[PDB]
Amino acid sequence: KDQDDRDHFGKKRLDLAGPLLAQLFKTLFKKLTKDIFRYMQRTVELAINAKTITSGLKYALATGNWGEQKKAMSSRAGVSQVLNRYTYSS
Amino acid sequence: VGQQYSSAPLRTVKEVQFGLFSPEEVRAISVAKIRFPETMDETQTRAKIGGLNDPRLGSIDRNLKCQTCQEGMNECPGHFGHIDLAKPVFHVGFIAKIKKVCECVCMHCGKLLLDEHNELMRQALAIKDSKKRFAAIWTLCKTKMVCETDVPSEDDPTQLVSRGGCGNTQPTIRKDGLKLVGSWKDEPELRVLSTEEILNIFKHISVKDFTSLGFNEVFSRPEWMILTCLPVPPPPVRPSISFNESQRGEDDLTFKLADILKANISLETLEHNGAPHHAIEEAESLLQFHVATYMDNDIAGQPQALQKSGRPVKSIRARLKGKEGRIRGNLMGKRVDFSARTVISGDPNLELDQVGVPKSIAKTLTYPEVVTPYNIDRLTQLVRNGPNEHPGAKYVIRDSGDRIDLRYSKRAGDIQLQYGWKVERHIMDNDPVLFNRQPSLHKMSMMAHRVKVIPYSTFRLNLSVTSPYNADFDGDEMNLHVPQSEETRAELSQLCAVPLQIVSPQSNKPCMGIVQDTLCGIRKLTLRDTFIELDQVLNMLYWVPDWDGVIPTPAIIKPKPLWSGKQILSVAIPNGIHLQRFDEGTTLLSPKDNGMLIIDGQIIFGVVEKKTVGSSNGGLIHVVTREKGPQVCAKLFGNIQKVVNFWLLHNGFSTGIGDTIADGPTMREITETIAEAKKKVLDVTKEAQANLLTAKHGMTLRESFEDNVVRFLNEARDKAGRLAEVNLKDLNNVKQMVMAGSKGSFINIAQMSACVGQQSVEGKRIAFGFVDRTLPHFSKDDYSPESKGFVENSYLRGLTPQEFFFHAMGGREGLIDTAVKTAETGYIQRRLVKALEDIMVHYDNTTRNSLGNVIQFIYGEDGMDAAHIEKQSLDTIGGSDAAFEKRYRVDLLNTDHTLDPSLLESGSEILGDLKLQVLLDEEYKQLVKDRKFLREVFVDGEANWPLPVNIRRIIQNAQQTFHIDHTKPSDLTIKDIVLGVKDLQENLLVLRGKNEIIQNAQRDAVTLFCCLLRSRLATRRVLQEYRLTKQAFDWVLSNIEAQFLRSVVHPGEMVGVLAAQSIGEPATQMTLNTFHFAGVASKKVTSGVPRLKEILNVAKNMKTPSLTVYLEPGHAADQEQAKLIRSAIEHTTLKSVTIASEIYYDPDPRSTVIPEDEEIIQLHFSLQQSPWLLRLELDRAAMNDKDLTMGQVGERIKQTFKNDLFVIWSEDNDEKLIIRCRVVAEEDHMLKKIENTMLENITLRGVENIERVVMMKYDRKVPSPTGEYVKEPEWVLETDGVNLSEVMTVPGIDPTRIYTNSFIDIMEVLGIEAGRAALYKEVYNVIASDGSYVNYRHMALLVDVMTTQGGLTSVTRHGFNRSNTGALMRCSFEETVEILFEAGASAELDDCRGVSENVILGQMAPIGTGAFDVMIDEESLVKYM
Amino acid sequence: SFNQFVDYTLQDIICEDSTLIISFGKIYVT
Amino acid sequence: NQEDSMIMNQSSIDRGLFRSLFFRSYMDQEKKYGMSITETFEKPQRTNTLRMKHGTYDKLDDDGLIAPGVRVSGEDVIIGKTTPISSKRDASTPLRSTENGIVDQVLVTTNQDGLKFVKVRVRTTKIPQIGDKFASRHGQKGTIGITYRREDMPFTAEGIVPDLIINPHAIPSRMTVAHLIEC
Amino acid sequence: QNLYNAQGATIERSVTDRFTCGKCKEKKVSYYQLQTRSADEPLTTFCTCEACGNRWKFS
Amino acid sequence: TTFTHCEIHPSMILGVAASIIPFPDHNQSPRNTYQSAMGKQAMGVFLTN
Amino acid sequence: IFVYQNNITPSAMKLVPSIPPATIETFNEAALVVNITHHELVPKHIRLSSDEKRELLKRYRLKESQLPRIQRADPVALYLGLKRGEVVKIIRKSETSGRYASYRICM
Amino acid sequence: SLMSCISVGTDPMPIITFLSEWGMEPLEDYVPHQSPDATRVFVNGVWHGVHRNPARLMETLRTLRRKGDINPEVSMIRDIREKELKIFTDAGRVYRPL
Ligand SMILES: [Mg+2]
Ligand SMILES: [Zn+2]
Ligand SMILES: [Zn+2]
Ligand SMILES: [Zn+2]
Repeated sequence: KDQDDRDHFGKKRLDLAGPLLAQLFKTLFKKLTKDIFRYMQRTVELAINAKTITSGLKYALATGNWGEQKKAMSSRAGVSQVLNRYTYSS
Repeated sequence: VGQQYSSAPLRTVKEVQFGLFSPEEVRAISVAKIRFPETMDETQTRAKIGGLNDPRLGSIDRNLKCQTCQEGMNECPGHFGHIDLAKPVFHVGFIAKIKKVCECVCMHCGKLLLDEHNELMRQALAIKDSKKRFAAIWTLCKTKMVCETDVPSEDDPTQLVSRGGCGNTQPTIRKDGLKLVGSWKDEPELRVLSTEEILNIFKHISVKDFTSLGFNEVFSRPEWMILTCLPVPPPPVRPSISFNESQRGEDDLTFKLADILKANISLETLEHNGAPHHAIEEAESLLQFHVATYMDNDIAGQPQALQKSGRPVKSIRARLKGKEGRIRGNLMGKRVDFSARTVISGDPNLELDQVGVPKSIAKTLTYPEVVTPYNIDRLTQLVRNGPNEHPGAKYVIRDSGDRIDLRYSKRAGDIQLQYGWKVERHIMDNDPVLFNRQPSLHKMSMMAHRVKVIPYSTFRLNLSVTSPYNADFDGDEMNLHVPQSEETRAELSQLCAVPLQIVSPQSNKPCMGIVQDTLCGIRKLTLRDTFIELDQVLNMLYWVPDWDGVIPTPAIIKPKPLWSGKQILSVAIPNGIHLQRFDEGTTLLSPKDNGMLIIDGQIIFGVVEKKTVGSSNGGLIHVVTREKGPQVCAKLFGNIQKVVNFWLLHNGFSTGIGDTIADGPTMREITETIAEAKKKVLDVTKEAQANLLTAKHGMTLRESFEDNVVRFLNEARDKAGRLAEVNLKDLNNVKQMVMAGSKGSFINIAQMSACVGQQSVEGKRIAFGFVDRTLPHFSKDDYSPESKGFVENSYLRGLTPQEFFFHAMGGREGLIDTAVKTAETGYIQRRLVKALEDIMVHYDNTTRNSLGNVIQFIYGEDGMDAAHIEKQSLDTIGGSDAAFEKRYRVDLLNTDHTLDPSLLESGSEILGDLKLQVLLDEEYKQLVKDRKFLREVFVDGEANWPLPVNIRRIIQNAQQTFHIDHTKPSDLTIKDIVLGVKDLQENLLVLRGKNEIIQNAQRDAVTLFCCLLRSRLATRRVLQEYRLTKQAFDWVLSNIEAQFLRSVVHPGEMVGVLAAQSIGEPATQMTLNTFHFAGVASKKVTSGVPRLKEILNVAKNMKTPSLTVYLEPGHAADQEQAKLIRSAIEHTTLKSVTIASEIYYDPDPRSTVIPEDEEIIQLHFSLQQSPWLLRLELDRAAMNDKDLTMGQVGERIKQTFKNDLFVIWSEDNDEKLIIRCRVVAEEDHMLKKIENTMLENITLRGVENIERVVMMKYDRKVPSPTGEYVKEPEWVLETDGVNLSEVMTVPGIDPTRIYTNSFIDIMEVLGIEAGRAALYKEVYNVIASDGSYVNYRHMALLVDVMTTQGGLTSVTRHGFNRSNTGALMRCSFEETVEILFEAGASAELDDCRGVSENVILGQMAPIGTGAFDVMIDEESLVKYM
Repeated sequence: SFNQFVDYTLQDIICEDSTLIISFGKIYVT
Repeated sequence: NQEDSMIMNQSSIDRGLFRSLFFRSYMDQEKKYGMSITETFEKPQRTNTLRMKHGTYDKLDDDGLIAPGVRVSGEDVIIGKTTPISSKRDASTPLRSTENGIVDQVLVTTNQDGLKFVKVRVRTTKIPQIGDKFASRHGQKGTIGITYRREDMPFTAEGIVPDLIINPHAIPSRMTVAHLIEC
Repeated sequence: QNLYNAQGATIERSVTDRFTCGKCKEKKVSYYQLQTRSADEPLTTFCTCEACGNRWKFS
Repeated sequence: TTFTHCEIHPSMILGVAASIIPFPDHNQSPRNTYQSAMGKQAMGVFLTN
Repeated sequence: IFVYQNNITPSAMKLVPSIPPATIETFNEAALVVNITHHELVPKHIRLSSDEKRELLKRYRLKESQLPRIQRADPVALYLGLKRGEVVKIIRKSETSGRYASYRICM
Repeated sequence: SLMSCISVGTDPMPIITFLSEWGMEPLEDYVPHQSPDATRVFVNGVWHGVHRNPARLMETLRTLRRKGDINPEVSMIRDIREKELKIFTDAGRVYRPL
């Protein structure tokens, strides 16, 4: 058997809209869950900064820098562009 | 510049003395105590604290104040402030050396570790070159790890002498982060090396010890690599940015300093308070960190020292780092004022040298003119005209150095100009400008032009100057820079002017032609079948601006007087023009109207087109330019263009589908011509499915299959078209554009009207991405053409789904090796250039670089300027010893070998003279001595070469310029000819010197020429061939002496750069990663750009390391003699000849449990050991290919291990060859080590490394016994691995003609000089596979540059950019900051002689215009009144 | 792709390492 | 028409051929500062600061914007805005130094944080001029090199005349037969 | 068979009767086109005098 | 005689861009590759609002 | 001139530079098997008397270092046994001009 | 292209639980040589066992799809000459229509 043709389309996946967001929603939804903790772990005895998700998603679709904020370019530069309104076709 | 006069004297920079800041000076220079880290707010009060930035330094707020220095903001370079560090630090960049130095000296007493005593040392202490005398001394001390107290002197190794004391062991050292750690030994002792200590030691290093190590007692002691006082750069270095008021935005640098300052304080405060001993060194590192991360921020010690927000930070270094930064981004290339740029277009009405500028720009760009009596009138006029009417101005300036904004200034209309004032005026018609298109890699990418203000917003240029810029009008933006001085505009006028550029030095030929319409039309206008009547004939005549106003007498008169196209076009061709051509069927009556004759500027016969009027060598242009003057030439395009263009405008020209449809039958005739080519394939299809296909040298049956199919279909296309091409009448536009050559090739005809063709990917026609097939619309394993990618339809019928799709894959290819080629191309291009900058022909006619080092003692080894050269032929070389005599041989003593009196005047009164047959012979024995000389040089036999002075023409002129008649006899004394042609050479001086050495080099740089000369000015030639007369002759001699003298090179010409450009230009156009061989694997060789990369790089592991070896003299056509040596070279190993290895259990060494083996054994016993057998069957077929005999084989194996392993073996006659053997406490295990040791470390016949080798029948050309040059083929072997050193010392080869494409070796073996030879040879080829000529001299220079030095100096950061060349120059390439550091480190000193050196100091660099000084001879200034 | 992400996918993500040491039920998209 | 560049009949250029519209659109907001300090949309003038623009404010109304009909040009202002700093610093927005035209539509809206939000749209008309780029649908890009009129343009007995003239030399080597065939 | 296995593949190529050399002035030359320039100019076409050995470009 | 499936119409192997080119099956493959990079630089009616 | 066969003891070789003026050289056999200097590419070099050199310089305004160099260990440098300083006059064949002088100092 | 599209991502089990009830012999109890013509079945890159005579197992799935019982997106391939059954659900598979 010859080697495996790395460039056979049937083995190439095209991560579209959903999938992409999906990724984001996860990693994000977790930072929320690990912050919901910080409320209970201090309750010596309404704690949901929903902004986290909301802002995150913007940032991403905003720029295109998926993987997130902080001190890291971490993301794939170039996703999410500005639609072309040059012509209908285009 | 900078406004405001200053008593100060004005000088230039001559040297650049790089050094290092001694803390003492840092303070000295400093003006700011710089204590506080804050910026301003005197508790919010806006100003600046006597703390950071301005505790006197420069300022802001538009306030003079700068320590009274005033001058404020602009006109005041900040001043340096200092900032005392609490505890010494490392210098980020110098950590490297600070370490190594320690390794070179033991602490405590701090002294060298190897005196004059140790011998290996001395040999170092002598190398003058602080750069290596160091990395040497170090290589010798990184090892000594004990400060020896006593060592044996120069006498007895029994008596010990003492030097410096204390042997305290020296610690080995390793770099951890920004600190140095060393260990002492018995179970190490790891302690950190406190900077405070290192410093000390260094401080204690001796004077002679400094020096010995790469240092300097005055400008750079090592003790100064450790920072003690930090110089604080002033504002202009780290400028802020204000958003009016209350809004300040400071610079990164200002911040670090802050942090450095903060950090510093928090440290000091810890040594004057509760000092928790080792809790301090926890913040001492912080200092070190900042004080380090400030200069550099791109280290290996990860922490990027980010600045809140994730912003990296801008390390000082980060600023200089090449491209987009200080050195390469602001100095080597600046943005500039007085520049413009827009879309361009074509104007068939401008002159070549002109450039139509649109008004808009003219009114915006200003040339500062000086008010002078010559102009005052005209000048003031503009001033008045304002800056809105065109011919106007927009600023006036008085001696008081002050601007007058003519667009405002109440006194606008007023103003009385003044002698000595200036008037920045609008650019007006005819101002000299620097036009240009990017990218620029050609002298001809920036040529001066005559301005010509015009309407509409697009720069206008002449078509024929399109290629030099290589631009199209598809929206191509071009630039434009406007000169500023009078001398400046003169450098553009007298040097960079379009017409001055018509002949290209990197191809010794015209670089500007005649295109499209003009060209495509000048032909339609030429034809014999083209007649023009009165009315029009006139308008044309008129159109030509120099028309002597003489209606030329009509070619025809009879009933209706007409004129021929050729006739009037001729009006465009000046007088004194002469041009002979002869294409194919040409015969001074050329029926097909081929070739072309032009006399005294009149087309006598022949159709004009590309060949005649293009950028061809001996074309119309080439002539005119060399015959009349650059001027006359440019002016020529015009005329032609105008005349032609006009006629075309009225004859009209088109193109359409009708030009792509061919004669009905020629379509079918093609169809079947395709089908027939399908069976001729099908046949070879089954004939290969039935295993009846000769493998062929072509290797691999399959590989050999394709090469037949392809070759069959292509053969069909090309030819399928050859049908349409001939069926397309002489009235088919497409064909016409092709004939005239304006546009199109016959291919384009095929692919449109006949048939596209077979597509391809890496060579191998469309592959099988679809498991054993092409498209899912195909049946598995279909090798037919319609599936491997063959487009049968013509672009006219249109491809099919499949065709279309493959076709795609096929095209889309280029569009890729262009995306990658482009990536590396650029880099090459630059390096070359950055390597030969400083190389220019000096005044002695030498060719040196910024140092003084020669690199040619004569540019191109001939002192000729590329511009003046062409392919003339050396008649002397080619031809049989028979004809040569029948041509140059003159015997005055012989009825049949003397000049027939019907030629010479004094012909009959010669036949016999014995005093002349002394000369007449001296000549012959010379043309002869010549013939030999040449054949010893141009072995190939090649007679055509690039040589100054075209003598073929110089005579053609001499011909019809005196209207010489081939009837009456000459009048030349045979003494006249010979004795003159002899004096001629006496004057073709290239060098001049008053001494021998030089006057000898002269005769050399002249040689190759004269031979052509004498070849031409042969007494038998001069008279019987071209009837010259004393006059004509004496003329011909005159011009030659000049045309030659003019052909020389001008002591200035920056050839280095020229050379460079000329290789990279074509380098850029080279195809990438092609391999036309693929489809025949194993015959694969590296060619193209990746190769050229390989070169310039001076790479060891080349992809293809071949080496061609030729046989010994006689032994040539000896077919068999071939393999006889093949197998005498091609490395052969047992492993290659074996078919298996088996371990058996045979305990009876007197019988083998194996049947087939019996007979053997029996034989080795008629005429202790181990029971473990190892049997090796071998391949018969493999024992002949590379001759061999059982005996030999084993015989070797035996003398391989010797007496300690019993071996045996069948006989060359057994149907099964074999080799049995046993050993002699674990026998199996050891009998496997000997299983390998038997396959890979065992050689039989051959040389190592050299795998495969093969035979080839090359066509060599060689001296026939009769004299002629003939093809005497020879067999040769081409390696495929390389070890010259030894394949050379093999019998049968001619170790004189051996050659390895790996010049790297051919240099180690044969010796540098030959190396070069290879080098140059390799390079020439790379470039020559594209069919890209490049005048020797260039590559020559490049090559010479690489070599010289010693061996092979690469064209890369790792090479030429390390040389004895000054800083800044190297500073300007890949290693910038790094370089500088280790510059001020070793106290470098810069000549400031290298272009870059000056461009960086904005001074005039010694270059052509600057290769000399000018002066006023007051004494000659007097006699001039 | 979006539809899918919203309708299904969206829900699946929320339900995994959700529950803590508090749980998360269905999800609404206004 | 030589080397990738055509001759476009001016006459038809006038009859409307290839005329294009072009809308651009600036935008600004009244930035806010928690400690109550707001920018504003007024038509200021001197009064302490001096920090304004060279442009002619005189085209503004009183709300700090321009109104449709207006005809802007050089660096004229288009939006008036002031920031109170401790008091007249401009934050107005000029029409891009190189453009010019007619305002076309403006609009003030609120931005979540209750800020004033404006979007000015200046429209211009561009006519096929010489330097301008054109192309068919077979990578046959070219520019104009000059405009002629029915008089100068070549004509067909039928009477008709060309809107455009391309050079035949843009055919062979490029072998685009579909262009040729579309015709 | 071993002789055979010793000879170096022969690049076999066609010769067109409408293509000409600059030295050996003969109509026996081979060619192969590649896409050297961008998609706006197309087809470079390199020639090779299959008899005398010169090579060159057409654009 | 094994045809498992059939193609609706070949044209569908193209993308937006090309789909507009008339007779793309009559030009050097590269020409269509450029034209599908310019119809993007052209003008028209990108919507009607 | 000493001609070893397989090799010399590193203990041995370190005795050559111990008896000046006299000088010693060392060549392997497999080395001298073929005279490289006969090779198509290698062109004839030539030694120059300490005068023909003090001249070459003078007549070219050359500073010792500005001269093209040859490796002490350069095949031909050995074949003519040069010393740190001696200069060789490489005279080759040129397609520009039949002959072409050139030089090379010895580093 | 125009017609092309993309997988969205279906669910396995309704095909897994479907298979082992029509032939597939779970991998837990597999015995090599006992079954040489073993056309081991694959789904979304997993080996859920093998299955004897597959000729039918195939045209059963195909018509199971062509009715809408198995999402028309999902792809299943029979590599006869290698005795393998490739079934995919994966989200990201470009696919046309025929
Ligand atoms: Mg271009
Ligand atoms: Zn100052
Ligand atoms: Zn010591
Ligand atoms: Zn030829």
